[PDB]
Amino acid sequence: MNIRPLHDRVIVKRKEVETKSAGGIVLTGSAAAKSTRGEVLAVGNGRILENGEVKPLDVKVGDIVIFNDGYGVKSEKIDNEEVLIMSESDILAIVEA
Amino acid sequence: MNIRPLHDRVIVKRKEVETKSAGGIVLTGSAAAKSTRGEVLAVGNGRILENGEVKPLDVKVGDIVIFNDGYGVKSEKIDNEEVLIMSESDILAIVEA
Amino acid sequence: EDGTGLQDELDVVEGMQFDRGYLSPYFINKPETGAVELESPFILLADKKISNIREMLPVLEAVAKAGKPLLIIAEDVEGEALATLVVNTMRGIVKVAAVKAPGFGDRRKAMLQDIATLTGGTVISEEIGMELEKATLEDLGQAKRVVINKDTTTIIDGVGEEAAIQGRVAQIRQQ
Amino acid sequence: AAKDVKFGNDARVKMLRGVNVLADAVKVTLGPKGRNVVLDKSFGAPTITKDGVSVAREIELEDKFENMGAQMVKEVASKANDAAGDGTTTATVLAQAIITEGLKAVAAGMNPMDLKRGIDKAVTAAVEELKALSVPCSDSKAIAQVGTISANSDETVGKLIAEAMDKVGKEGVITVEDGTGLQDELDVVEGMQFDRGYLSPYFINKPETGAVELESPFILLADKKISNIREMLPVLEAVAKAGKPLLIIAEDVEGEALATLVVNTMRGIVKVAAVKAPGFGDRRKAMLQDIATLTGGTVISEEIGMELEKATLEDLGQAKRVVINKDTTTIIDGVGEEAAIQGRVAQIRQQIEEATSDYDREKLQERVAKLAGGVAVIKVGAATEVEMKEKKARVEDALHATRAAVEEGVVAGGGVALIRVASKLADLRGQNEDQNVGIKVALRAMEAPLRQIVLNCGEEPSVVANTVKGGDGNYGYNAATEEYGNMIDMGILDPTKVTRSALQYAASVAGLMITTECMVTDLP
Ligand SMILES: Nc1ncnc2c1ncn2[C@@H]1O[C@H](COP(=O)(O)OP(=O)(O)O)[C@@H](O)[C@H]1O
Ligand SMILES: [Mg+2]
Repeated sequence: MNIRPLHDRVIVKRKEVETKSAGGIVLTGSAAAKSTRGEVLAVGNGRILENGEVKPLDVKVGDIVIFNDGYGVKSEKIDNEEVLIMSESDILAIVEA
Repeated sequence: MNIRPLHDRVIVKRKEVETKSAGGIVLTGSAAAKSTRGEVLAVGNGRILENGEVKPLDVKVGDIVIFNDGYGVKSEKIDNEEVLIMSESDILAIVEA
Repeated sequence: EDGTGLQDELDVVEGMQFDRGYLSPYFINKPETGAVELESPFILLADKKISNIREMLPVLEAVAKAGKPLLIIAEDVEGEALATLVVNTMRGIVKVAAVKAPGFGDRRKAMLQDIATLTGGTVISEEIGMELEKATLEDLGQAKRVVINKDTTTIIDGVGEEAAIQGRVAQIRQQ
Repeated sequence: AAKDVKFGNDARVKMLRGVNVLADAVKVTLGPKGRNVVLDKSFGAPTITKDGVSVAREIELEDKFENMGAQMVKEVASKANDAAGDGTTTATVLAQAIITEGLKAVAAGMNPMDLKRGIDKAVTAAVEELKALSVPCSDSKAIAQVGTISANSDETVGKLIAEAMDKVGKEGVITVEDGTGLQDELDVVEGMQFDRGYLSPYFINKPETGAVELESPFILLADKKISNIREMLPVLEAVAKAGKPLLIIAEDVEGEALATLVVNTMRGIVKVAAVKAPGFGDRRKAMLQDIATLTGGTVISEEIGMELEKATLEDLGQAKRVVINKDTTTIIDGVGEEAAIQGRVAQIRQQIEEATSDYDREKLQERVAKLAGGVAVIKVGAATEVEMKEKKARVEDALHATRAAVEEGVVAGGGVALIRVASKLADLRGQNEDQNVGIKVALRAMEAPLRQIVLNCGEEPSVVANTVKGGDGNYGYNAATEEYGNMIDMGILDPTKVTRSALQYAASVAGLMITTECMVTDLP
């Protein structure tokens, strides 16, 4: 069983936290920090604000994005995995290539 | 006595808290934690804002949903049962299949 | 020591033993007196207090897969972990008991490596490249049996190699 | 700091004199004709007692060396009390005779270390003999005789104690309290009882005195206090459904639970009373498992796998009825299987066999008595508070003596058993002559308890002893009736344990004490 987002909400998951490749060869240990990188597992219907025309989200499913981990970011457990739920506005950038 | 919600208000009920089946066969005793999953008992007329039309909620009765438990979520006792009242906006996701 | 009776008595202790009690009075494997006997248990050594931070499940569930008892060594264990533990043990899902480390930071930390090496286990270095759930069942040490009472914990025989045993002793020469 | 030192005979003479003062004070309280000793206190009214151990504790000497002698002999009196709680005066007398003779041997130029070995070896032989002479104490009359003899031949004391041990049982708990009246009274309690009152004065079932009697009640055991956590209603309701009374045990119940509860009980909806657990958390939690098992109930494991709502009606324990008042809660009989009751008792066996002994066993046995045995309380009568102290003290000594006699048996009294065993050991010798003399010294010291009894009676100690020695078996002189006959017939019994302990403790201190060459003490 998978997850269906409720309009304008985007379901994403984080990559790795403070991966040991920073600065080059050197391994830098975890200093109690988190990562802003993630992928879009699911896409909501869109923004329902202002009644007319429900606008689709710019982000397609399977994308790799950079986002602002603010209050609007929620945590859910799906099929024993960790996922994040936030609006389109929270996502700041897209990593393409 | 089944409640009739007033526009943009959705009545849902919470499911079991920290169910004894996570990580495998390990039983994790409850340590004062709570769960965001529930079913939609009732659907209001829709969202009134901006007059021109009343937009129906993108949800239907009996669905299994994921929602953000916050201040906007209210608790009432129905037929000696627990029911939560929140807006469409507060419901983060839809669980299908 | 002062004897209770009017007669002189001699006591001999075999293997590794220390003055530690069990944090879970509820889990008694068989004999009364709070006595716990774990048969071919896995031994865990850790550098931190365990309370609300439950996340160590894949390590604990791995033990469940084995069907063997787990011995836990750490700075402390509180009721949250113990509560889940007591019920798990009661239904036979896992036979696990937890005890507190030797006592003082430079004391207990120093004595942990030898316990781990003796049993063939790995000490969880919170300080170093290790985390609470980062550590496989491989890491846990093995012993044929352990005797636990309210005041003391004893390991019958951890399974470890003589070269490691002698080696720990060899580094002790400076000590 | 700076020290005053004495060597050899000067040291021993000072030590001896100190010992003699301690022992002389102790001796006057030994026997049926023994006389009281009054201890002064600046705090209030002075205490008068015939108990040798209490008198020994209070004796300290102005001469620093003499005090040292008295302090060392003080321990034998005190140690004997720890073992059996009786025969402390007798033990002191043996120390008096052993020490004086031992020092005399030391004066002769003999090696005291060897003398000590002779004494110690003689003691070991004497102990073995006592076990053979010891006969079982099982009948009520014999138990009464030891109680009566212990309490300075008070017949009423022995009579009442015998009734209580039989009644409460072998593992039962017996205590003594002061009396409102001038007469002695025995109180016996059966079933499970504890010193817990009711949180709701309002709920009184029938008799007034804060008295609550519930018929076929359900018992609730919990590990938490109920303030605003009134929720548990389906449990309470299940009981309302049952139509039976509810008894509640938990850390605390607040007025919020009580307020709703009071209205519920008054109009007839439910009859429910709540009382706070035994007292201290480790202690209350420890006693909760037995209460639940005894009544067939389940202890709520807030800590383990249980919640406030979660708990079925069947979980609650069942009892025929309970009695509650402001100070105490009692259960007539919880319904539990005999095997489970016995089983809690069985796990208690580790608890009984505990290194702690003092305190742990007394409380432990009380739990055990409540679980299967009975509990008895004795009240002591007397016109004045000081008389009450003497009377009550002796009753306790008899209580300890009966406990000792039951477990280890009894031997003939009047000091006859020690003198009789001495004749048997006339054949004991060791490694060298000094040891032989030491052995001989101990045999002579054995005689002293017998003669002190006679001495306190105003009669020739030596003349009575010659006839007693002349006699056979249990034959002896009864100081109270002032005539010869069978001591057992007389009703004068000495528990084997007190007699054995007195000799052993007296000799162990005496052996080391006689070997002292140099003494060190602070200057005047
Ligand atoms: N009526 C009696 N006749 C002969 N001997 C007695 C009599 N009463 C007590 N005794 C003996 O003298 C001892 C001392 O009595 P007691 O005051 O109880 O001293 P403890 O305090 O026992 O040294 C007893 O243990 C017993 O052997
Ligand atoms: Mg006495």
